[PDB]
Amino acid sequence: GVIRAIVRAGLAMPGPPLGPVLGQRGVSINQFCKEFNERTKDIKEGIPLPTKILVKPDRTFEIKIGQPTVSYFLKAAAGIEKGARQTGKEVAGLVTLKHVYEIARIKAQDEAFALQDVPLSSVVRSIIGSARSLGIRVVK
Amino acid sequence: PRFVSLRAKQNMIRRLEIEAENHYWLSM
Amino acid sequence: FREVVETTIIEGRITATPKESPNPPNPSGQCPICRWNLKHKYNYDDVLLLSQFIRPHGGMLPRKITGLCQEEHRKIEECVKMAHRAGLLPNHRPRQLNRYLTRWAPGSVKPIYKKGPRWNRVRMPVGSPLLRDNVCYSRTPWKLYH
Amino acid sequence: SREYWRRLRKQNIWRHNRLSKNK
Amino acid sequence: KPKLRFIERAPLVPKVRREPKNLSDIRGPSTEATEFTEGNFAILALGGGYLHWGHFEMMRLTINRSMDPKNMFAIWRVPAPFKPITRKSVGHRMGGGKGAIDHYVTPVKAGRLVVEMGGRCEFEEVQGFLDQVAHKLPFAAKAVSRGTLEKMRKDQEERERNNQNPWTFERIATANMLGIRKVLSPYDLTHKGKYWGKFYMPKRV
Amino acid sequence: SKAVTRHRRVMHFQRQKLMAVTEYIPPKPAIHPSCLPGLIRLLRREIAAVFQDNRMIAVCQNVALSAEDKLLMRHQLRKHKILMKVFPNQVLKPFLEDSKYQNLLPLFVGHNMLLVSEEPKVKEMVRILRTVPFLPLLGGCIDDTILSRQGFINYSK
Amino acid sequence: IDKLRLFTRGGSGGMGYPRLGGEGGKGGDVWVVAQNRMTLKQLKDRYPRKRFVAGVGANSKISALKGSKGKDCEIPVPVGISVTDENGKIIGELNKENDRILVAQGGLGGKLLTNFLPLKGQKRIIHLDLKLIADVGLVGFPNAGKSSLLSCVSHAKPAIADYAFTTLKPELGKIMYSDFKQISVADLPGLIEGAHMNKGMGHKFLKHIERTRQLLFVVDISGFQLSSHTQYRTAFETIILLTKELELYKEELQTKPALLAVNKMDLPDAQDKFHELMSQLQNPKDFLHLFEKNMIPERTVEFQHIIPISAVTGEGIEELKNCIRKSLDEQ
Amino acid sequence: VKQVRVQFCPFEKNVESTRTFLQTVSSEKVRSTNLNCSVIADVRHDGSEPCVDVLFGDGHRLIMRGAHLTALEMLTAFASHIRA
RNA sequence: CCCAUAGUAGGCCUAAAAGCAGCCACCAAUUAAGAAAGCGUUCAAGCUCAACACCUCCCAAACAUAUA
Repeated sequence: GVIRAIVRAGLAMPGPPLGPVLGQRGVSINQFCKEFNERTKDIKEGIPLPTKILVKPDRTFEIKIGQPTVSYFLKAAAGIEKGARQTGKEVAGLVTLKHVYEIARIKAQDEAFALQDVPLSSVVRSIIGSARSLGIRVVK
Repeated sequence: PRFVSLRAKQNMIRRLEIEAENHYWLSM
Repeated sequence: FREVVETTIIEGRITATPKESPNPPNPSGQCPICRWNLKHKYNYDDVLLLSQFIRPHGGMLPRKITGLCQEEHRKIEECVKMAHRAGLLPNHRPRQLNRYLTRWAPGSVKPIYKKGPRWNRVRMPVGSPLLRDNVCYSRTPWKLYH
Repeated sequence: SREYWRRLRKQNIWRHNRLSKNK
Repeated sequence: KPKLRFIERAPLVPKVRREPKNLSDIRGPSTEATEFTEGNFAILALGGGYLHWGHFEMMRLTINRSMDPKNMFAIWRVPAPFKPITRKSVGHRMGGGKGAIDHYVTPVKAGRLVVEMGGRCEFEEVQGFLDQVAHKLPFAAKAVSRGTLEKMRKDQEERERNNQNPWTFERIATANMLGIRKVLSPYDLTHKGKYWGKFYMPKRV
Repeated sequence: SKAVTRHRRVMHFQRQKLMAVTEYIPPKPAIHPSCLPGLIRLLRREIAAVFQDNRMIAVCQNVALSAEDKLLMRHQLRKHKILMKVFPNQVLKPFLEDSKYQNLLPLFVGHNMLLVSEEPKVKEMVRILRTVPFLPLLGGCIDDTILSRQGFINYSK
Repeated sequence: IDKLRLFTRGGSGGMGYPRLGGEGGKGGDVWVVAQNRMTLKQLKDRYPRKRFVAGVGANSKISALKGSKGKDCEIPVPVGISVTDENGKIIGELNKENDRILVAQGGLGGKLLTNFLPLKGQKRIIHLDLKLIADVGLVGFPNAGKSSLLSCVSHAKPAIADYAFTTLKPELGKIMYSDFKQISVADLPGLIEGAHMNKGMGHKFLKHIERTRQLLFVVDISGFQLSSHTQYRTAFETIILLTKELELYKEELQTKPALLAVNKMDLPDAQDKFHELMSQLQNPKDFLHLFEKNMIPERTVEFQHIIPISAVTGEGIEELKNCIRKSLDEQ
Repeated sequence: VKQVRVQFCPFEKNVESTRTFLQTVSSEKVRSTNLNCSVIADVRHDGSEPCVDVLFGDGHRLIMRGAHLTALEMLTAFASHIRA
């Protein structure tokens, strides 16, 4: 099977969101937490990062690390840990074109996110749509 | 309850056509 | 046509493909009967038309396999239903009361034991309902309830 | 344009989804 | 309010004078409330009659029993029971006129739309409830969407324009061809051979 | 009797008689019909532009590749410049007729995919077809010259 | 592990129909009695075959005799029973053994030509909630040794238990109260590893374990570097995460008699301050802060206490475990 | 059962049935249903082949030629040979 | 028949509610895939579908084929 984990970089082994989602396939929870912690230490911290987690029937793990969520990166760049209750009537934050372009470049740099479009205008439009889905207003 | 079969259709069709032709020649 | 030779070794070989007649005078029809100029004049006594659409064990042919129109394929199926029970199609065995054109199937037809009043009369099932517009050479109306 | 065609395809998809909503 | 309002048994203002029950108010295909009115699905009355507060209350109970107010809203287009149908004293001498009023009922002819339904819901999901209501309805009806009524009208127009008969009901009747005027109704020129008394024959092409 | 009671209302035999005279007969057919016999233009224009711009166009019958395999093939054809695309076969037949290509008409059949490029980079596709045992390269067209699977293999070698 | 809903049938009346005499049976009552783990020794918790009925009345006709009496029905449970009815609320509120709750309906007769009435037998809608598989559901952490901890803290060997559910039967472990009696606790179904530690032997089984009304949060009471886990999820961090999940799952359940299990105490000693850490985690608001007067980040401050596992020292750990078991069985 | 040769080359007239049989329900798309397949495509000419030659592990061997035989019939023959 | 990836485990509320617990926008990256339409899910994971590759003992007896 294929799982989709969004576990945080800081605390790899939580209670609610760690085991119940995809632990039933059969794997060592402590080993997976240690691998996630090592991957988080290899990268920057202070932001959640999605992982691929390649599981096998022979109980073999191949953890792959992409990048932080574009919504989470946009929230960190805007400076709001809490999003808008009603999008997008209440503009929680304002994102400039330079920060949006930097976030789009960071997202396209990752390979597990599979943002491998030839043009960067498509990635910029995708990041703009992701920001407009949240409470972020594009400036210029 | 009563039903009328194709016999009624043919004889009554003769009736209707007779009346129609009488109407037709009576228009001048 | 194809055969599956088995002995474990199993193979599929295409052998004895059938072919059509050389002179279709009714080309570019939509029913195969319309493709063969048989639009309304096929009858339940017809052995050849029966053989042209009966599977070797008596299976029903789908219209795509049959090449006939869906109304015509239903006509063919009803003709098959007429003819296999007619005792004229012994060529399709799976493993007495004589008949003439019994439509519905025997082993579930209830005994019609309450003959209704002549002003509200139910008659016996008579004839295949599919052939209501069959090509009639007669002037008598074609019966449905005898 | 391709964006207009994608929008029309999305509209048709939403229409068929709303049709299947009763099913 | 996405729910059906309650229909009272009689209005607050009563009917002081006695009145008769004319069958002509239900006879004939109705012209008013015949098409959809801010609705995409409804029940078109396939027959004439009178609906009281009992039939309206049964319909309202069946609607509010199975409806989603966030996706389906239903508004009763028919009025409340207003026509007074009376009943005399039990064990009274026969004849002799009419007594006090018994109960109110509003009369609806053939073709009237009963309850307009709308919102984020199609007629296919509510088709079962509408069919149960129509089988339990006071008069005969048919559950039709916004496009189903148009499909039926187009089919009827096609059937009318594809006629092959050498004689038609109007073709002998409006002509008064063969003395059927000895039996032809005075109002028969209006239904064109389609509405016979309390039954409605739309199936006649 | 009542005008409208529990029983149905009375119909005269004259009334039903004219009603049967009013049998609304539907149309009588003669031959019967049952037994008788914007995106596309834009896609065709894009296909013509891709065929004109690219020097080497290769047609493949590859359908065996999964979504991950298709993504890997797209990554390989993005690393070395080769535009991979697929359009309708009925549209491509009009496109082939407009482009005046005779040998590419019978090659385009079933599931297919075009790879149009200026620099020939079919060696990577050949290596991918070598790694996963399939042979989708058949009937290529490079520098206005129709080739075969053997010709494509010789060119890749 | 789930909750059971049964229909209870009692005695039914008799018949006649003699000129002298009269009717027969009466209507029995529905009794619910909770029993110890010895009731679970006989396999009668996988019983469910659409409930059970009771006897009916008699008539007698030779020569003028009346009939018999009705019959009452008693519904037993393997380990503990919480009894509710169709009124939307429970009358009896207990889970300890030897507790009985009764519902009465009867007074039967017979039809009409000597001494009159019409009816049939009586019934009631009973709801049995066992408050998890046995007494409480244990959700551990990725350091869990709850089976070995229960075996070390009790002289009674754990056995296999079952419950009246539509799913599989979870495993149960016996704990000692040091009072000539023993209590029981329940773990994850099949192989016990702990619900938080990525294991429930099934997704539906994980839902069944998470549906428990009384939850016990097992965690490592020792140091993170000295915990029997590699890599350990830290005692403070994993304890805070599990306690926050349990409290935010239901504020009423956090304010109810729920506890957290102190595990991995077989490495720790009397001087290891494992009991001190358990007390500091139980008396506080499941965080660093001990007491909050007005401004409290949690739903309720000064919550319940913690349960001991793999017992050590002599500062009342056995008494604390017995009190925790009594509070869990109190429900 | 075991590997299949699948002979197909652009020498004679191309067959759409053989191409459909090779590309679909024998190729890597069909490898999910038949996990132990190891299917390969052969470009060696045989002469009006459209072979889709399969050598089973039991020593069965299958030749279904194939130019006039449809893709559906060849796939059904392959399925019948697999089921045996 | 077939095919179903990705920003993404869309955001607020929510332990988590991942398209499917309640709301807001429903954009958008590939030829072409609804910020999700009937399932299933504690949450997930797994099914399809839309969009792309392909095209009182009933009571007549009876008979359909002979030119209104």
